[PDB]
This record gives sequence, C-alpha cells and structure tokens, in this order.
Amino acid sequence: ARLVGVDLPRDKRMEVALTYIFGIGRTRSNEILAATGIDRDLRTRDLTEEQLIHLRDYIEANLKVEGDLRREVQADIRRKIEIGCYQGLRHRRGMPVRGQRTKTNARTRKGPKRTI
Amino acid sequence: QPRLKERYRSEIRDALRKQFGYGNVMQIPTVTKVVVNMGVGEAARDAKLINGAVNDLALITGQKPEVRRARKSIAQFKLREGMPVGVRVTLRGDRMWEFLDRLTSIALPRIRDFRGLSPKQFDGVGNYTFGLAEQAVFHEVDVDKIDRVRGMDINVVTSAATDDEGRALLRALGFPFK
Amino acid sequence: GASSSRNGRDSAAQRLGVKRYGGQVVKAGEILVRQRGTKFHPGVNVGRGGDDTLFAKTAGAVEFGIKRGRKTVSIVG
Amino acid sequence: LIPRKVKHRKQHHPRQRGIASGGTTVNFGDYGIQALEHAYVTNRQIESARIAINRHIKRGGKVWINIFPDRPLTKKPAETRMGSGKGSPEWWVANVKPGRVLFELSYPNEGVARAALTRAIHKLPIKARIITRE
Amino acid sequence: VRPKITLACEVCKHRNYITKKNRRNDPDRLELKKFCPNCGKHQAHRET
Amino acid sequence: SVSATRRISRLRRHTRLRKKLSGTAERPRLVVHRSARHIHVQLVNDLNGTTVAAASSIEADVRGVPGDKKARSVRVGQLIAERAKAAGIDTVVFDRGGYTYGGRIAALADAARENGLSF
RNA sequence: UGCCUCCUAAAAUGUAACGGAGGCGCCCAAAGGUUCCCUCAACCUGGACGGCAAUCAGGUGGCGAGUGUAAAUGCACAAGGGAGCUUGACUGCGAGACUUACAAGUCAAGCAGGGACGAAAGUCGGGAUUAGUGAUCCGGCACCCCCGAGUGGAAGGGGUG
RNA sequence: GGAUCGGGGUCUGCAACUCGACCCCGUGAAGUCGGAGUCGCUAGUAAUCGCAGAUCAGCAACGCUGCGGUGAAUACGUUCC
Ligand SMILES: [Mg+2]
Ligand SMILES: [Mg+2]
Ligand SMILES: [Mg+2]
Ligand SMILES: [Mg+2]
Ligand SMILES: [Mg+2]
Ligand SMILES: [Mg+2]
Ligand SMILES: [Mg+2]
Ligand SMILES: [Mg+2]
Ligand SMILES: [Mg+2]
Ligand SMILES: [Mg+2]
Ligand SMILES: [Mg+2]
Ligand SMILES: [Mg+2]
Ligand SMILES: [Mg+2]
Ligand SMILES: [Mg+2]
Ligand SMILES: [Mg+2]
Ligand SMILES: [Mg+2]
Ligand SMILES: [Mg+2]
Ligand SMILES: [Mg+2]
Ligand SMILES: [Mg+2]
Ligand SMILES: [Mg+2]
Ligand SMILES: [Mg+2]
Ligand SMILES: [Mg+2]
Ligand SMILES: [Mg+2]
Ligand SMILES: [Mg+2]
Ligand SMILES: [Mg+2]
Ligand SMILES: [Mg+2]
Ligand SMILES: [Zn+2]
Repeated sequence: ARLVGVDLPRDKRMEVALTYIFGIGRTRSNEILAATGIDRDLRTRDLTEEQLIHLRDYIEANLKVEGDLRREVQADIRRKIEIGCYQGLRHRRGMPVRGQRTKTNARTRKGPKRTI
Repeated sequence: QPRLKERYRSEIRDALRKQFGYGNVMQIPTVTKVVVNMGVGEAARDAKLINGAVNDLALITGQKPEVRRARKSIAQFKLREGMPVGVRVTLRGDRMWEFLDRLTSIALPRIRDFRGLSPKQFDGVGNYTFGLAEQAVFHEVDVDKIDRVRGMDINVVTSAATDDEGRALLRALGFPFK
Repeated sequence: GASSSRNGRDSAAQRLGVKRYGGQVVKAGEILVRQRGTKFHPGVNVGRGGDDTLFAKTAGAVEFGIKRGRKTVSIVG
Repeated sequence: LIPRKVKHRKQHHPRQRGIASGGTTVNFGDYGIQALEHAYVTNRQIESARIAINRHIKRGGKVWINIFPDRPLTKKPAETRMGSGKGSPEWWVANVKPGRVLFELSYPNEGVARAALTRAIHKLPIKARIITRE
Repeated sequence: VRPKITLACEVCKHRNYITKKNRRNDPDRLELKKFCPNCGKHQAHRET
Repeated sequence: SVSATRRISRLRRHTRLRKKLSGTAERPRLVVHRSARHIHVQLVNDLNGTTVAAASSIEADVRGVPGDKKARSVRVGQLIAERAKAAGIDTVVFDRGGYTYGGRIAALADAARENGLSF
C-alpha cells in the first residue's frame, strides 16, 4: 500500500507506520490521524481506499514530503558552502560544524579509525 | 482501440500539421517503437534473472522479453561471451501505445521526487532515452511478492528527422519536460 | 658460440600455382590450378576441389577471366 | 636516432643501387647536404654531423634530418667461427643513395650555413655537396 | 581423451565404422545411423 | 527507409540463391516477383538473358479471378506452365526471387507443377 | 633431426646455409552435412546503476572484425554470425589429373546402393585450405566361411575391416 | 539507540562565530554486548534511579562533594597471584 511513495509495509499500525515517511514523525502522525479522523489502533492491511483518499490530500496540502525536504536540505547546506561561511568550510572539511571537540572526538563527522 | 491512439489521430496529427509545415501528409513523425532494456550486470553473479527481470516485464510490457547475451569479454567486468547480460523488449503497435498511455496515466507521475525529466536527452535524430529505478511504478506489480528493486532504461524511437519535432511529438503524446 | 639455430626448419614446397594456362587443351578431371584458398575461382565447367584445386569437369580449352573482381578459371568445350 | 621498435630485428643488408627517387630536393630548409654516392650512414655518423651543424651555428636557424637510421646491421661476437646463426643487430643504418638529401638548414646567414654544412659533410662516409632551394 | 571407438551395427553386430570421440564431452556410448553394407541399409551403429 | 531496406535485403537474398541456381536453355529459371498487389513470373534461361515466357497477375484474365492472391498466384502458375509448354519447355529450375518459399509463391510453384511443368 | 606456414627464392615450379620467423604431434558429436536467415570491427550522438570500454537506441561504417589453433592464400557472394533438421565424420567404385628417384602424398567429375537436408534445383565420401603423423615385419580383435596335411571336424592359416 | 544535520526559537549575558546552556519539528550515524589485557565491589554493598549543593550572570554538571528509593548473588578456604 504505497501512501505517497514510501510503500508502507503491511501488518503495521498507523501511528508508527506513517513515521517511515521521510518528513513525518510520531508527533506528526498524532495530527495526520487527528485531522483525518483515523484511529490510532488499526492494521494498515485493513485501510480503506476512501480513508487513503482522506489522507492523500491532507498530507500534500498541510505537510511536506520526500523529495521536497531532501532538496531543501541539500539546497541550504549548498548555500552555506557557496557563501564561504565558517559552517560551509567546516562542512566541506568534514569535521563538526557546531563547535564540537575535535581532539579525541569528531568520529561521527569523520570516518572509522585511521591509526597513522 | 487505445484511447490515446484515437485521440492521437483526433488532434496530435493535425496539430503537427499546424506546427510544422510538412509538404506531404506522411512526413509526419510517429513513435516507431519503444525499446525497454535491463542492462543487468548483477546477473553475471549467481545468474539470477528469470523471476526478477522476466516475470516483471511480462506484467509490465506484457510481452516475454529477450535475454540479450554477451558479445565480447571484459576482464574488468568479470564478463565473458555467452552470459545473460541484458534483457530487452521492443514494443510496436497498439500495445506499445497502451504502454505509454498507462505509463503517463497511472505510472509515470508516481516516481519519487519527480518533476518532469530532461528534454535535452535526445540523440540528435529524434530518439529519446531515459531510465527508472523501481518496479512499484506500476500497479500491476505488488511489493509483497517481489525481490530487490531494479529499474528499466527506455529508448523511444520515432520517425522524426530531428530533435525539435521529436520533442514536439513526445510533448503532444504527453511526456513531461522541464 | 651461440646456438642460434632457433629457426632452421621449413615445410616442403607444395608445388602450388597454375598448372594449365589459358588456351591450353585439357581433358576432364585434369587439375588446372592447385592453390591455397580461392586465389582463383571455379568458372564454367571448372570444379573447386576439397583443397581448392580447380579441376576440369569437361574437356576443352582453359580460359581465365574476371567475374565481379573474383578472378576465375573456366573451360570452353 | 634509434627506432623505438622494429618489426624485423635481423634484415638483409639494404641494397645500394640506383639513384634516390624520393627525398631528392631540399624540402624544409633552404640549404641541404645531398649525397653523391651510395653508403650506409650510421646513427653515430648522423648524430656527429648534426652536432657539427648545430655548434657551428651556435644559435638560430634550424636543422632537418630527412634520413633516419632504421635499418639494422648485425654483428657476430668478436671471436667466432662462421655460421652459428645471424649476429645480433648493433649498427643502425640509413640506406642513402646518390641524390638523397641527408640534412637541411634554415639559416639567415649564407656563409655560416654553408660552412656548417661542409663541416657536416666532412663527418660523413660519403661524398656530398651543398644544394639549395633553387 | 579422444579414443578410437568402433561402431557396431545393431542387427548383424558387424563392427563397421571406427571414429574418434571425446569421452568427457560425451561419456555415454554414442549412436549414429550409418549405412550397413551387410544389411544393405542405414541402421543404428552404437559403440562397442 | 523500410522500403530501401526491404529491397536491398531481397536483392541480397536472391543473389545468394542465384549463386547456385542458374537456369539454362533446356531447364530455365522460373523467377518470381511478387509485389503487395501482383505476382509476375518469367522464364529466363540466362546464358543470353532471353526471357522465353512470362506471366503476371496484371492481365484481365488473372484480375477477374474470383478469390484472393493465392488463387491469382495459382492462375499465373498454370499460365506460365502452359506457355512454357508452348515455348517447348517442360523442366525448369524455380527461383524464389529472394522471397520465402511459401504463401503465394509456393501456390504459384505448385500450380506450375500440377499441369506439366516439372521442377 | 619428422610435419606445417612465411621470407630468403632472383614475378611458373623448384632452390642451400648451424640463414630470418613461427607453429604441429591436436581439437570439434558439432566447430561435421544440409536448409534458411544475418553482417562485422571501429567511430560519433543520446541513455539508471555503468565508468573510455558490459546491455540499449540511432546514425556512419565494404571490411580496418571474425575465422578452434602458426603463417600464407582466401573468405563480406561470405568460408564470418544465428537457427531448424540431421550423421555423407557413408558402402561399392572411379575417367582423368597434380606431384614424384622409389616408397609415398594429393585432387577428382561422374556411376550405383542406401540415406541427410531441401518445395525443388541440388549439396553432402568430415572440418575455408595447407600441419595434428610412422613403411614393413610380427602379432591382436570382429566378421566372411576361403584353405583345412588320410577322411569329418578342429587346430592353425587366409580374406575383409 | 540519539549521535548528526537543516530550520525555527527561549534565557543569561553589552555581546553566543571562534566558544554557553535549554526547547520544538523533520532528518536518524556508529553501536546487535567489545581481543590480548584490565577495574571496582563483602550489605543496605555492588548495581540501578533520581534529588541537592559549591564554583557559577549563563554554562559544555556526563566532572566534584553530598542525600535518599529499590536492591542483590557468593566467600568451602589459603594451593596459587
Ligand atoms: Mg612453403
Ligand atoms: Mg578435408
Ligand atoms: Mg619512394
Ligand atoms: Mg555435447
Ligand atoms: Mg617461385
Ligand atoms: Mg623466377
Ligand atoms: Mg618448435
Ligand atoms: Mg552443423
Ligand atoms: Mg558461417
Ligand atoms: Mg572418420
Ligand atoms: Mg583412379
Ligand atoms: Mg543416390
Ligand atoms: Mg524430401
Ligand atoms: Mg562427389
Ligand atoms: Mg583447420
Ligand atoms: Mg624386420
Ligand atoms: Mg583333415
Ligand atoms: Mg592328419
Ligand atoms: Mg579360427
Ligand atoms: Mg575391398
Ligand atoms: Mg529513541
Ligand atoms: Mg550499525
Ligand atoms: Mg539486536
Ligand atoms: Mg551553577
Ligand atoms: Mg562568573
Ligand atoms: Mg545511593
Ligand atoms: Zn548390419
């Protein structure tokens, strides 16, 4: 049952099943199921087509989805790169941008150990 | 009778009249064929392609595909002659028409982060090539009874003599462009 | 000294070439040009041969000619 | 001058008969050394003549060598009887015929160029002469 | 690896034809319809 | 073009078969040429290139044949057979002209066989 | 050290050196026969993974590809690529040739039998061709029943493979 | 699991980029129990859970010193370290 292109796996409940969407979390699902009237306790294999119509418009008219968040996030990190800011330079060089310690850490922004 | 076709004769032919001044009524370009190709390199390992890239296009294109065999040997690709290295289908006629019709109707606008696809992709004579990256583009194939995701690469070969009229007829057919 | 006899062998000369020239009267079966490959092609009344030998199917006179670039041997009866 | 590779490392001696039919006139420079007898001209002879040219002119002008020593001449090892195979190639040679132009100069000065060219002829195992571009 | 195998006619057991064969390419004892002069006609000539 | 490709391929095919099949004065080439509309046939004897007999589905007696191009091919087959008899020919070699043996060409050949002409 | 290919070799053939180069002592049950169909490489343009080069599409491209295997001669008309059916990778022969000291080696139309493929015409006595081989002797095996040491057998010998 | 990032903010501080803390949404890495080796702990202990304070406008408070909730298993014994 492809909702918007994320293809929810079956045998799952709504409030978390919607969370697989890139851009919709649990707190978001609390309102996607609230403004559409769909109950929290349900199996997605029992989802009605008319109900999928009821949330095939609310999401696209009041939320924002796959693609048109990824494009925005790459767009603004690209803007920081292009403007020559401290954050942009730091993002190019791959070490932490929020002033994290770079002496015995920064492994998350860097890769595995090197051991020169 | 395919409705896109009936409407093709209804308006696109005479629109191509009103746009290009072809001297003879048969100069009008038309999509001659559509070639859908797999180009699978992940079959030379463990030689799995039958129920992955055959029973999918049997439902997608509707016709049983050709297993395109290797032609030369490449050491960098670990490939020898005589291995299944591609899968091809060539679509003509009303069924090709219905395939594009279904694609534009309920298949093409479903690909993720899709906004229209490049119009510069022409080869200079009037044929068009692009690709996809997931089987769920078509209703006919479900996700609870398939393997890993793949994609198909499409040539659409027209009788157009050049790119502007090839693109014109693709637009009139309903292909999105940016 | 150096034992540079690395190349001192050869095969027998096979006596190839044209055996019956133009205008020469031959009997049937008589080989006209023994050769490797089809340096000459069988024309009218000339057979080819398992090793490309170009014999005469019939008696008569050998004649050489050109058939679309291909040079051919034939017999006129 | 050494061929960077040769298909046939052991060839027959190049044949020294006849007047040169190609490379007979001065084609790039305006002065030329032209042979008047047959000889095999080695790469060492060619090089020595070229150095004679270029350090008689010291600067300016330019030198063409329309002769390349790509024909190998073999040599049996020094202390050997006849006939245990062909020797290894060790001389590289150009087959020059009477009339072949061996070297060409372009030089703004006339006498310096002419003297350089004779300086090179004196380096060569051959009778030669200066000819011009008409 | 290419032994000389004889073919015998199935009817009169007459060992008529000798040829060669690759044992690994075809391990089984092969058959061909060959002309049998004793029978005066073509029959199967399986190996011995 | 598709027409050019068909014409070149068909000439290629018929040259291929023409290498081995020649036809002579005593047994000539019965060569076929079917268009989408008509089928012509002609008996060649190409030692001098003199067509000794010919027939087609263009004359009114074949045009008015009740039936389809199978029947209009059997008509021309019998016709070429009868005028081969008239010219004094009973055995020929049959040249497919580069087309597949079958269909209207095979119908013509069978009609030519059934009434005297004996390739 | 035998065989095959080239050059030397002087435009028929042939031609020596401890002259210059390489191959062979096989492989293929299809890579044989036949019928039908096809045309390559390379380059250019466009194309999810995929890039210089995997598959695709369109052009251009007559042979620069390929040919089981060296080289030469050939082969695009294909002998190169593919598919169907097959066993002629026959039996009995063979006019006439090439080559040749001899022994050998080689080609062969065509006739018959019984087949394969083909609608027919036709083609097929292995392989595009030329290496992949060993005289005679002495034996072995299968068949034929030819001889069978007084006679019937047999032994043993003989023929054909 | 909550590092990481984008965006939006609150508070302090004249001032938050170098270099503060806290909050919301979406994003959701390494990590599936860690080798040689090595540490602490005998009872209200280990373990685990919060709370408080000093320093301090604010705070990288997971550091340090304290408070309490639940709350264990084993120790035959000195051969060995
Ligand atoms: Mg030779
Ligand atoms: Mg042979
Ligand atoms: Mg010249
Ligand atoms: Mg097999
Ligand atoms: Mg000669
Ligand atoms: Mg001579
Ligand atoms: Mg050797
Ligand atoms: Mg075959
Ligand atoms: Mg072929
Ligand atoms: Mg044999
Ligand atoms: Mg004979
Ligand atoms: Mg027969
Ligand atoms: Mg038949
Ligand atoms: Mg024969
Ligand atoms: Mg061979
Ligand atoms: Mg003896
Ligand atoms: Mg007795
Ligand atoms: Mg007795
Ligand atoms: Mg006995
Ligand atoms: Mg006999
Ligand atoms: Mg969590
Ligand atoms: Mg992990
Ligand atoms: Mg786990
Ligand atoms: Mg404080
Ligand atoms: Mg302070
Ligand atoms: Mg405590
Ligand atoms: Zn038998």
